[PDB]
Amino acid sequence: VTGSGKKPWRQKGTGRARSGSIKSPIWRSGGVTFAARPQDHSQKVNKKMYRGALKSILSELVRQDRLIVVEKFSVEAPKTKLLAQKLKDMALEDVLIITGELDENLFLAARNLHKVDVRDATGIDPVSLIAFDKVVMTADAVKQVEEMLA
Amino acid sequence: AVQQNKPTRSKRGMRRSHDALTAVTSLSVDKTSGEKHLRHHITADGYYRGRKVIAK
Amino acid sequence: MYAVFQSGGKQHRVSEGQTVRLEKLDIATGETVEFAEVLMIANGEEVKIGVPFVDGGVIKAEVVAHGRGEKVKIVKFRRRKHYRKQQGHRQWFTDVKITGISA
Amino acid sequence: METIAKHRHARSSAQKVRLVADLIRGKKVSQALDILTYTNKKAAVLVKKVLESAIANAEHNDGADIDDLKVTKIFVDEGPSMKRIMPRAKGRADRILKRTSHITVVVSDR
Amino acid sequence: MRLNTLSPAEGSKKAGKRLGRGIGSGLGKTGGRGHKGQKSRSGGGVRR
Amino acid sequence: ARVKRGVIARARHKKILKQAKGYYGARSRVYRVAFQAVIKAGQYAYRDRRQRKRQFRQLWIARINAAARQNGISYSKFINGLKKASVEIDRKILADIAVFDKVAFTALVEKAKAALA
Amino acid sequence: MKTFTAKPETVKRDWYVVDATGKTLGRLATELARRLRGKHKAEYTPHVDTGDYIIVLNADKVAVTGNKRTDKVYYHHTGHIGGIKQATFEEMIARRPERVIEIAVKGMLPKGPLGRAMFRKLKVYAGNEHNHAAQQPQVLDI
RNA sequence: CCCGGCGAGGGGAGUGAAAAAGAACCUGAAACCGUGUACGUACAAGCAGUGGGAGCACGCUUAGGCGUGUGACUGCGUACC
RNA sequence: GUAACGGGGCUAAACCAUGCACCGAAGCUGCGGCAGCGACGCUUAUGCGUUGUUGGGUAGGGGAGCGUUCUGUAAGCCUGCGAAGGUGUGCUGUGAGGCAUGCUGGAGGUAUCAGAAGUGCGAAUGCUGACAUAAGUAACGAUAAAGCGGGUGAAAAGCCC
Repeated sequence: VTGSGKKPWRQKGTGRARSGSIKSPIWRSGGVTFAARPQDHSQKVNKKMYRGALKSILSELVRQDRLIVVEKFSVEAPKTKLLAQKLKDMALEDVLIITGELDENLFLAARNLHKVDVRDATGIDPVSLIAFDKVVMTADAVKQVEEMLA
Repeated sequence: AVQQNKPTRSKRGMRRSHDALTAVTSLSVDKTSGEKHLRHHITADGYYRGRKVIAK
Repeated sequence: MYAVFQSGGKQHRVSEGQTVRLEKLDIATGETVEFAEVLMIANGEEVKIGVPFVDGGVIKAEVVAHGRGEKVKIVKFRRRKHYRKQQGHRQWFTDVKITGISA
Repeated sequence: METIAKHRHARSSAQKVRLVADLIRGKKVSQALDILTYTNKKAAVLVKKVLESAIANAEHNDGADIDDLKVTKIFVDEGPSMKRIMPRAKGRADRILKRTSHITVVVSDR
Repeated sequence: MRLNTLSPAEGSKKAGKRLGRGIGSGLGKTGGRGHKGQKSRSGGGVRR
Repeated sequence: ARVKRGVIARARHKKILKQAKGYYGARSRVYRVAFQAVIKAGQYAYRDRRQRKRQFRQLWIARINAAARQNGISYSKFINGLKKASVEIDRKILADIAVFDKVAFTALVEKAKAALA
Repeated sequence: MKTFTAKPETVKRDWYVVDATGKTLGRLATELARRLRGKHKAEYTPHVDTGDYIIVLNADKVAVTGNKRTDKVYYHHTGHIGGIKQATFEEMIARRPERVIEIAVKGMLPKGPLGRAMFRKLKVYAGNEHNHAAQQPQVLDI
């Protein structure tokens, strides 16, 4: 609150309120006493702890049998209707696509698909990985996620 | 003076109830006209025992 | 004939055909109530008896409703100490209906 | 058969209408109208135009015949009040509240 | 989906006092600071 | 997060003011007085859980007294007589024969009077 | 279980006549007061006033007994003049005789509302000038 | 189309899914004042509440001792922060 | 203004001496519910049965739960085939709370579980609005007052003539 430090004042002890300030938060409206500050809650993240939750969910993903792990899954082009027809052949729906090579013909695909997302395996995102119906995977990606967890 | 507290609404009603407008004990119409009356006064057209009043 | 029997730590008078309430029983609606702990039966005239739980007496009954009552509220409060607390309670009961009291 | 006339936003305090309004309440239309022509008060002319509009719409329109018509309700409600500051001595700056009325008349044969 | 099924370790979450919420609440008025004196009042005065 | 504040209290209010149905003036239409009334209410109701019982128990003594006094014994002598006579749990709410059909009650009184020392 | 309680309609009341010429003030007063509530009989209710309809036949010849008499002066201050004002018990029995017994039972009944409700069943009149032949009064000795 | 101050306001007839969306028009509390109904108030008394309760209207009382709302009378009884 | 038994009343209904009775508190106890935890029995990873001292409580600590705004699963799925909001009642839990439902309403809503917070007002002789209160009480501004006939007008003690 700006544009005045004035005290409305004219003493206290006259059958009324302190009338305290023209910038006070309590002054009907225009600024309140505990209104929000910028929040940045990110930490160090302890590496042995991080990698050890990812081992817990990576075992569970096998215990719930969701990792298909298609050998060299790819499309000819970054056209949504082709990638989507590939997944229909593979009889898959509403899936997390993991590229193993960050290849631009798969990375620029799939945008039109309602419940599909494409990410690279390098430091694979664990909040995404518990969502989605299946994990499409490549075997080259399964190799580089085990080395990040080694 | 002043007062102790804000007063109940039943109090406001009692104080104005006896001061309220009082009955006419029905009304009159004329013996002598198709004019309506006012009782034991004379109408705007003068009918009661004739003559004239209110030549306005 | 009107009669008295004991419901627990409290004693209860009842008549024939009279439906009465007492502190909750295990006994259910479809089961039999019978009371050997009758303290007197008031007969045709006043009885002169000493020893209660009269052996030559029973009240036989049956349950007609098992429920829980209305909600009473409990206030614990102290001015000047800023002390206010509340509890609820409903209390369980059983209705029995008395057909019994032998002649 | 029933007809409503209202005068909303009318120039009256409501306590002074209700004095007059309650008088001709339940009176039947013709006795009520006689009583009203010879009441001088500002309240009685305000009510007159609305009592007549009620009676007049019974003599026409969705109504038919008036001989068995009676004025079942005559009542008054809070209309929107306008607030003004009255200038006065030693720099006193008090409120005068300018009341209006919502006048509801109902006539029916019912 | 496996999402949304995670939880704290037993007893790990202390939660902390909010203060000032309700009056039949035990916590409320005063703050866990009692009557009068510098430590009931807003943050000021003496150096460490 | 702008939180509204007061959509939780609207319900606490409507609980108080519903309990405060039947009450005089401001108590049934102002939360502030309703709230006050409701709190005194439960102090009296929780008092009266125990107290109602003590209060009727006096009438219980007093109806037994008047039967007994008509039967030529005083109440305190009848209850000490009834105690000296053998066992019986009894109860003060028993004697419907105190107020009405008063031909009876005579056997308990003769028993007690006999047993007295 | 629940208790039974009285209702206004069931009350018997009946009319009792107290000869008072053999009696003395306070033993007449507290018995009358006992009966004027109904606490001699079974009430079994907190809220209905039962009692008898009570005639004192006379009470013009009521002794107060003993030396309390010559200092019994019935204190009041209705609103005027410096001083207490007074009347000896003897003026109060010899002239308008009702009042000695009247303000003797008055203080034996509780507070406001119940104490007015208990009182209005009693009559004394002046003394030995009763009109209560036709009801067939039930005699009562104290 | 009706009353009217050359006015205000509302109804009548017609529009719309809806005007119980009629123009200050979104759905709509609480204070606020007024209308409408039941029951109560002239043995009448102080935190206005609690404990007991005639009576009376309404629910076919599912007539089976009940629900609802109120209540003459009357034990007890000193607000909250 | 009794008003120094609490008051009435009492010259035994007193007091004293001796002794007996009764009533009288969440006490003391039985009944039915419940809180947390020790002893013991089944016998354990977690628990359940029996029994039990215990459970008035501020300052103040300590653990849990609830709603209000908001996030994620929720790119899915319910919805004019009746969503949010308003309100009276019943039912229901220790309470916070929850659920059912007639009236209303004409589009939005949603668990489970965890998490972020501008997180519940009733007080600040606190700030704003709508609007009460004393009250239909007080007010008619130097009393340079006013009358009566006609008239603009439905209407005039204040206007025009």
